[PDB]
Amino acid sequence: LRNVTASGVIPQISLIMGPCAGGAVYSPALTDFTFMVKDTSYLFITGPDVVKSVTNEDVTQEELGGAKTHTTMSGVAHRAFENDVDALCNLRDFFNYLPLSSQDPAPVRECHDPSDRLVPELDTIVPLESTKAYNMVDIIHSVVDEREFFEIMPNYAKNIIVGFARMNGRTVGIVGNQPK
Amino acid sequence: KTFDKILVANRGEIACRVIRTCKKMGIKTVAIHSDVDASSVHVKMADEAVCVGPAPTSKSYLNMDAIMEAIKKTRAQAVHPGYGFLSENKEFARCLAAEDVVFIGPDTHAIQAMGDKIESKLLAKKAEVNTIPGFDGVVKDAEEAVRIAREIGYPVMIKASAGGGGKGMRIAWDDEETRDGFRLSSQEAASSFGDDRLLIEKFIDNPRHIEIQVLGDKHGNALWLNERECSIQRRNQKVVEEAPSIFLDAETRRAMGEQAVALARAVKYSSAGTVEFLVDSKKNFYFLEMNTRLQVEHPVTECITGLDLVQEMIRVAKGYPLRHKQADIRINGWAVECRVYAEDPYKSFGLPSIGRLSQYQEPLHLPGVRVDSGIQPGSDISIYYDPMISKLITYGSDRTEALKRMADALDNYVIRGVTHNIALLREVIINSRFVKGDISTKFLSDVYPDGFKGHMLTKSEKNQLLAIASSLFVAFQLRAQHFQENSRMPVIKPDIANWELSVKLHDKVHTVVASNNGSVFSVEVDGSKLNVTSTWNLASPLLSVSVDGTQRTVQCLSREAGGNMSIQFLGTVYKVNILTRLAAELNKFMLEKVTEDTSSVLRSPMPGVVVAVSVKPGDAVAEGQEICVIEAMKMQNSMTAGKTGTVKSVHCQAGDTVGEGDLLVELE
Repeated sequence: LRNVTASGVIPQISLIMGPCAGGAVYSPALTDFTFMVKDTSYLFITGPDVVKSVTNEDVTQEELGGAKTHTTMSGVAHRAFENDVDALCNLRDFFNYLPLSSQDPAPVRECHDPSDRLVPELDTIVPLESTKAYNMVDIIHSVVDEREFFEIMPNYAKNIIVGFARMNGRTVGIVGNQPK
Repeated sequence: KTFDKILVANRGEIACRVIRTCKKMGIKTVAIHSDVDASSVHVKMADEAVCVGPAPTSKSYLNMDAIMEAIKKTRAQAVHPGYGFLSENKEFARCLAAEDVVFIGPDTHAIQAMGDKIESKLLAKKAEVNTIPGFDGVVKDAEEAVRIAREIGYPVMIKASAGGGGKGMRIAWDDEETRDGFRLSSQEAASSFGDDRLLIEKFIDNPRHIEIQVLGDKHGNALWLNERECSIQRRNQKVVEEAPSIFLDAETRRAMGEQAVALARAVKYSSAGTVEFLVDSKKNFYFLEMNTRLQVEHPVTECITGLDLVQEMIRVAKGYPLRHKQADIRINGWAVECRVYAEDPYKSFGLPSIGRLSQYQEPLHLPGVRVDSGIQPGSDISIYYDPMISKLITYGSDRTEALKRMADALDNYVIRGVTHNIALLREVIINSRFVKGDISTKFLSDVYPDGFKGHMLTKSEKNQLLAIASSLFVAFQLRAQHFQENSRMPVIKPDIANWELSVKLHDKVHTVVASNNGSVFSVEVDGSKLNVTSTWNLASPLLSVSVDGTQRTVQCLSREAGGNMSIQFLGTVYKVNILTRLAAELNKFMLEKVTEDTSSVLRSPMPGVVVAVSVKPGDAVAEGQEICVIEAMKMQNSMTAGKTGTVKSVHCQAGDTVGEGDLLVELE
């Protein structure tokens, strides 16, 4: 009830850093972003013991609810980090993008990257041949402040790119196609 | 006065050089390009351009018939091919002259005259240069090997009458090992390729490669310019040259300059070219070869002679005499040039890389620096062309000023998107043997006998790098705390008195404590006090810092939340992992998991039909190299290699249909 009531009022970020089973698995489904830790975290409703008892299929813990599955195939986890220390270091930097409440404007932070500089690197990225693909990420990185881009779900639905960045100090969200 | 329109038959910085000179002269310049070079710099700088052909040079820059069509289509009057492609192609010059188009470069007589080694040696004998005699006969006896050497000279080489690769070769100086070397080769060589006939000739020790440039005149005149020292090289290609050598005094320069002219005036070389000499440790100069074409080492002599070689070549081709006399040619200072390639210097000294350029900034704000480049940001470098990025030229009044300015230009020279060779250039120019001048044509092979490793830091340099890396780390952490004022939720700046960091370099973990006092960070690195002062503009690719009065320029190439930071320091990229004291103490509890590098196994990322395979087993593969091309849903998808190696097997061929995950090619 609190997780639903808070939606659209304050952002809710969940990082899973271990096993998760039973009813606990639904709070990350109510929060705004879910992150995991590679090969350390799991997210499943029932364990492999129940699965084998119900249906005649064999599965292990990493296959049933591992971080790799949820970031690559089910589309549940937004990003997995290598270990506990790196996960919290990246979480602090992610935190700096978001407002404290929906009543606040997007955060604006000191920026040294001139807002009026040209980017000649863009003029020749897109090929003239219609059947030649190119990497959209080169455009995203060259536009955003100081070439810093926070990519969400890098390994799921690779044909569309979403993430956070800053332009002239202000947090923006970026969505684009990936012709590659 | 001069030509109205000149066509250039080349690409890149050499085409740019001609375009700039023509514009200075008021001459319209026509460029040619391939389909992939259509956006290159020289195409945009030229006044008119014609597309000749596709990406491979054999069909675009060596296609003389398509070029002839472009020459007449634009009503060009003269052609300047630069170097490389068709500069020595006689059939091109013949069919070009047949159409009364002025060719800028050698005529076909000079190209054929030096076509082979026999005519070149005969010219050196006639022009009277050197070409030291050997033994015009076969040595058969045990005493002939020494008796003949006694008549001609001292350092004597014994080699097979025909063959190579150590086919009984030995180096001898005195008579005892000359006799021994011959009889060993004459009795064992018969067991290799069935031939035991030995010849003797004369050799030199620690050679230096020295060039002298000559400007020919159609009226019979010819002048010689200051020499070039070209000893720093890899894979028989030069990388660093110096103009005002060091191995010559005023008399030697005149003596050798006159001989280089004697060669040019005896074949009537009414063009610009180069004569190559080898000098031994005793300052004895021997003829090596005569070159007919503007060299790639012509932008370093100009900085001390004050000439413009392209401007002069165009007037001579029009029919004007040389504008100078020999008494006016002098050394006005010193100039050194470094060639920058898109190559990995670690992989057997210069393995080509493939890629696109994302950041590029030439050091043109520094004094005495001239950058001659054919690229612009958003340029691609590919396997079809020699991976040249630029030639960096630095000059000064003395030898130390030109070298110091070169060191500065290299650290302020931003190349990102490809692998480059700046680390190698930055270390060689500061090598104690290079500064003193004890350089031979095999210099790099003795300095780096196990390959290039990178710049090695000393005690004071490690402390400066740790102080810079730690202060920059904190500078980012402080910038992160400066928010606009939120009237609803006031932000309170953490009152951090000291930053206690654990800084991991190669295999050591150092203790660094930093504090901020405005623009200066007071940093203690394992008990050593350093003060790092800067403006700390975190967006610029070039960060200028002052560490205890020492001026440094560094580049931050990457930064991660996990503490990883890549800093280029003195040309070499160092990987430093900066954790806070707390993170470092807890990080010891993390499992040291080991993963697998699966970059040699190339699988299909997408179902569809394979339409091209660029390889067969044994083919060399660079990182980023296209291997296979799969086309599904009206879209050509290139599959590239993630590893430098060779192909072991091609598992799917063109015409085969593959699914997701199927194995296409296997690399070593």
